[PDB]
Amino acid sequence: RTHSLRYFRLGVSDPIHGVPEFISVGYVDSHPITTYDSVTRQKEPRAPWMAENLAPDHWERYTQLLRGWQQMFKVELKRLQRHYNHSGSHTYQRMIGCELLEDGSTTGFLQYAYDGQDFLIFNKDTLSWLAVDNVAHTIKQAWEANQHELLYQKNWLEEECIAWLKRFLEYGKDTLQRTEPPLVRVNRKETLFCKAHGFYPPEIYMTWEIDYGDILPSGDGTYQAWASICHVEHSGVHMVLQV
Amino acid sequence: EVEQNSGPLSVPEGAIASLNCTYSDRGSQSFFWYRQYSGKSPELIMFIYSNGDKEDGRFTAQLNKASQYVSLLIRDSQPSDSATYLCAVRDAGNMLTFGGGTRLMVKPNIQNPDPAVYQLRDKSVCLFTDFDSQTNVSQSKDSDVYITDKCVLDMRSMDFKSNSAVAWSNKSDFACANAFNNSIIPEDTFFPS
Amino acid sequence: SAVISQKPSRDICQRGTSLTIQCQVDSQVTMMFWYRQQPGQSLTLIATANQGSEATYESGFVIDKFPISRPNLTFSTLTVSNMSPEDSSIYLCSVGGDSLIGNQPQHFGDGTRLSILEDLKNVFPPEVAVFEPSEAEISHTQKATLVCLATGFYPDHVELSWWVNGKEVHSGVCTDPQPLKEQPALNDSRYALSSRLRVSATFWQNPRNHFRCQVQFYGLSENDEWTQDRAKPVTQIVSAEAWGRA
Amino acid sequence: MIQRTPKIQVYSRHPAENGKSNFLNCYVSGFHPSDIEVDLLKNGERIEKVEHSDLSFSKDWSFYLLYYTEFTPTEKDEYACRVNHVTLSQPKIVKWDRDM
Ligand SMILES: *[C@@H](C)/C=N/c1c(NC[C@H](O)[C@H](O)[C@H](O)CO)[nH]c(=O)[nH]c1=O
Ligand SMILES: [Br-]
Ligand SMILES: [Cl-]
Ligand SMILES: [Cl-]
Ligand code: NA
Repeated sequence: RTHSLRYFRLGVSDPIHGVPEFISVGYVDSHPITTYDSVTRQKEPRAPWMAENLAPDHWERYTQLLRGWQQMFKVELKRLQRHYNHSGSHTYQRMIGCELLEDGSTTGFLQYAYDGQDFLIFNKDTLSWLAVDNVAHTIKQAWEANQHELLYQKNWLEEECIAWLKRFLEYGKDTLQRTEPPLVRVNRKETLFCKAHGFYPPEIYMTWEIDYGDILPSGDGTYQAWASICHVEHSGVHMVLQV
Repeated sequence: EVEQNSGPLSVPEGAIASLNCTYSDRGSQSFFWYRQYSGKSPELIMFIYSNGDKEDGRFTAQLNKASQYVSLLIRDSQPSDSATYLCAVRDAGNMLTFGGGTRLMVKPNIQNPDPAVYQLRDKSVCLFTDFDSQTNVSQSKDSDVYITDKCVLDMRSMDFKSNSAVAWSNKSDFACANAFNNSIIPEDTFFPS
Repeated sequence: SAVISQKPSRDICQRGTSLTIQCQVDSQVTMMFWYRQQPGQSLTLIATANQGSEATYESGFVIDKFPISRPNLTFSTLTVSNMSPEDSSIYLCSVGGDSLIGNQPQHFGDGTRLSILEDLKNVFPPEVAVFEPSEAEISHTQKATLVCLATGFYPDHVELSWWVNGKEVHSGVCTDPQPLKEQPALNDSRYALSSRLRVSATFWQNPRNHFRCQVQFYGLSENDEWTQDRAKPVTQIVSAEAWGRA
Repeated sequence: MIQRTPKIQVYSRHPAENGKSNFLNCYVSGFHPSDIEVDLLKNGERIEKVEHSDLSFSKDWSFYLLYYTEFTPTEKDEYACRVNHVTLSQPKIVKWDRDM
């Protein structure tokens, strides 16, 4: 099993009524753990095990950083909209994070997107940015001309993210590392149906043109899926069900 | 957390000067070295993120995150490097914690010393110069006589350097022969007429 | 990378008044900090400038003493309210964090040197005198060393420079790093400062060479009132010149 | 400027049996931009006690949401999910195909 920590940022320029101008949500694996937006202007816990293990100085410090991060996202979104010569509402998104593999190896990723398409993609193993056009190339040169920015990001991806990931995994060990077996059943619908539900983690392999169903959230922390046309693997446990 | 540096440090010219710094927070990530001359602001000279050495010109930054000490090596140090060097450490919250600083004094190399006390006119001023960096100037015993500290002037065109100290007074009994009598000057100091 | 401009460079103020100093950055950077530092002493963090809200103050510094306002990421002010001589220091503006060119390390401005006096009636410009080199030194070393004395100035807002033939020189010059109290027993004692210029004997033996010691003094300004029975000790340049001889 | 139409999937938390309390889920995913409104319908009428999750984020820069409500299934009642998005000229209604 691989575990991952990542944070998003969502910036909407000139938002319609109701939509926040800035949103930042953090996840461990499939679980929201932190949240922040331009309306509350506060970093708040999104899982109970986060609020029990993080002292108030944690939320106070990263709220201050997030207030700065919100301001720069407004600034960076303005720079894009004056390089593309764009008017109206536009989107700017960010995703940084890391993964901790089963064998102990780690991966690190950071990328930005403008209006829903890949804009800038970082390579921490070469200290370079993969730009998607000339506007992104301009920003790529500004960042690559700053060694501190390159070393700073590489450090967070390889060192601090993995440290936070392990710290969060201990905080929510009861929830993130649990295993619930799927409840598998077969149905003979007509117009054959190996339906399973109530399992966690959502990584599940089902087999027998074979039609598959999405792994959807049930709403109580478990997931559900099906396979149409039975073998089911989940957390290294294989189940067989006959006709 | 806390950052701990030393106080006053003296290093011979041309030799390697080593400023060491320790910190308490194990979760700290980045480590910065600042240089600050007496009347100026701190100036960042380099930084280091990962274990090992990092060279930039004559500077070398060493980080040992396991033992939690950061060092700055100034190879072939010269009197230009005489300043206060600040150790700064950044934590997870990207907050920077500063040390008390270590003042570095790089004593110049006086190849051919010639200690002497001269008198100059437009009061009147005595000049004790051309002494080697091992001799120290001590503040005068009397308040009517004023004595400065040793000063290193560099004639860069001539590749020459000389230590010097100035003593002046408004007292009538003051003379250059008795100006620096509270400091241990060389025996062979030249006291001309 | 980010250029930090502090205003004013220096100021001499009376006890019981307030002074607002500010910090302007040429670019937008997330984090901004205010420090104070005595010359030759340690760098002390006063507070963290928060954009659009009150500052986060360190232990000992309270908001009513040092109000800090930050309307945007490039501008912030620090006010020293009800000034006392104990508040005399060099106040530094720092900036670091994310920007349009990436995460920058913390950099410092040139600071504001603040000197709060009990009264402004004891501000004095320096007396500058130059002393021609010793004839014995010229024979013994084939070198000539001039010495300049700046005496009797208060406070110690001075910059001493040497000018030969009209150009400022820096080689062969050594000035005392900090001034000297002419009587350390006094609190508001006047200062002295010495500097020397060493030059080849042939250069000094040229009667066409002109040597000048310049002491830039920073005193009262035009807005400061002056009611004393003497010349107003304003910011002025005091110099002492000397010519070569054979 | 990218636009992606939402993917609507209506389902139940548990295998639905008439007379047993359950949760009706509507999972809207894979759309762009984020501005979207979702309503749950019991025989055409908008249910008001309909909680949801906060707007979530995917790796491909699309967004997804989960709308749910407490309900009991019967043989006569029909439930459906109604979504409006910039990619839709009219709100799209997806009925709940009971697992039967
Ligand atoms: C509190 C734990 C919230 N953190 C948070 C982060 N943390 C990531 C990292 O500090 C930052 O992204 C650096 O700039 C990476 O180069 N990131 C984020 O976007 N939102 C958060 O709420
Ligand atoms: Br580094
Ligand atoms: Cl701004
Ligand atoms: Cl930041
Ligand atoms: Na000449």
